[PDB]
Amino acid sequence: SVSKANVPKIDVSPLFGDDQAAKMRVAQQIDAASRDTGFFYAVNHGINVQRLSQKTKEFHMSITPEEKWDLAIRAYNKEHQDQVRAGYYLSIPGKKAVESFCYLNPNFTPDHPRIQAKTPTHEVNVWPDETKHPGFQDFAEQYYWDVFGLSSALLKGYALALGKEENFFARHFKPDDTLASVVLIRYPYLDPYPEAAIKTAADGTKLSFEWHEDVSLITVLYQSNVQNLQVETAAGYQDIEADDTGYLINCGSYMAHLTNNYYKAPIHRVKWVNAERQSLPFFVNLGYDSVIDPFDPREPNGKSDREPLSYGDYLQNGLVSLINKNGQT
Ligand SMILES: CC(C)[C@@H](OC(=O)[C@@H](NC(=O)CCC[C@H](N)C(=O)O)C(=O)S)C(=O)O
Ligand SMILES: [Fe+2]
Repeated sequence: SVSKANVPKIDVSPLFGDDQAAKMRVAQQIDAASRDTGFFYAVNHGINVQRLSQKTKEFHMSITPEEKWDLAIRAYNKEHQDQVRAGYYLSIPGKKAVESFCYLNPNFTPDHPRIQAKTPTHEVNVWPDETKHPGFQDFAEQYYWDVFGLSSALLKGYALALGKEENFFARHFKPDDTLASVVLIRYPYLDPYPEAAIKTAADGTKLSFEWHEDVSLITVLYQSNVQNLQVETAAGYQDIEADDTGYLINCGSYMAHLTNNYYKAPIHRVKWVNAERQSLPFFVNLGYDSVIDPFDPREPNGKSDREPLSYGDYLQNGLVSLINKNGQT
């Protein structure tokens, strides 16, 4: 068998308040988890995840094939050349099992300055018809702001953990320009499950998605209570237990770059499981021009031999590279 990964449950409620000492004790826990397996569960986070799962299930089980083509990204529908990130990512029965819907900042409207300039990685969200999916757009936009609020609190914890002031990351994570995305992923139960939709790791483990590091500053994930994720540690790939009451948090490769690998972006993968389940990540991305000067918390002067990288440059290059490595989702 595979050993259980050490994934501590951290009560992050002090990060929403004004007790500075309490916030430092949470930051220490984040530091420990970031230096160990790289994963932790944020608990006492204040978000109604049962309602999120219910609203997402109502959407996934009622959307029709017609609506999926009408909302599809350009990888599936050549008529939609402006949709690279936002929209519907179709399944391919007999070949690709997963399907999903991605949306970006609700403030990316037609009049937004970055939308007017046609700056890469910024798009105006696409939504299904209101009469067919009553309340879905409003729920989904409010969810973006609820998880943005949790993510801002978590970024204060990471900043304190690295010896910085609490707004070190959060000052670059703003409602008017964040490149953060929500993905509503559906993994289906299929009988017979297409072998073409199952990948096989070098160690023989059946997978739905291969090893990778995330393209994010941090990733804030809600998933159904079905075990599936694995993390590579020095002692091999270990199973991350499921917890559908908490948010699973890990660092992405932008955090590894900024900290000179002090907080590594953990390598992880998704096991194949024949179960109807949900995976709802929020990728915490900064603004297009956000540049944080790289540093090293293990060195006395804190200097690093890494060059500054704008978040926009990092993101555009990273999303393409992940598709090339592990396939179009
Ligand atoms: C994190 C979860 C485990 C989940 O995995 C993902 O969402 C997969 N991310 C990407 O494809 C990047 C998607 C980027 C998105 N289109 C965007 O423009 O911002 C990762 O495995 S990370 C899953 O499969 O359960
Ligand atoms: Fe990931």
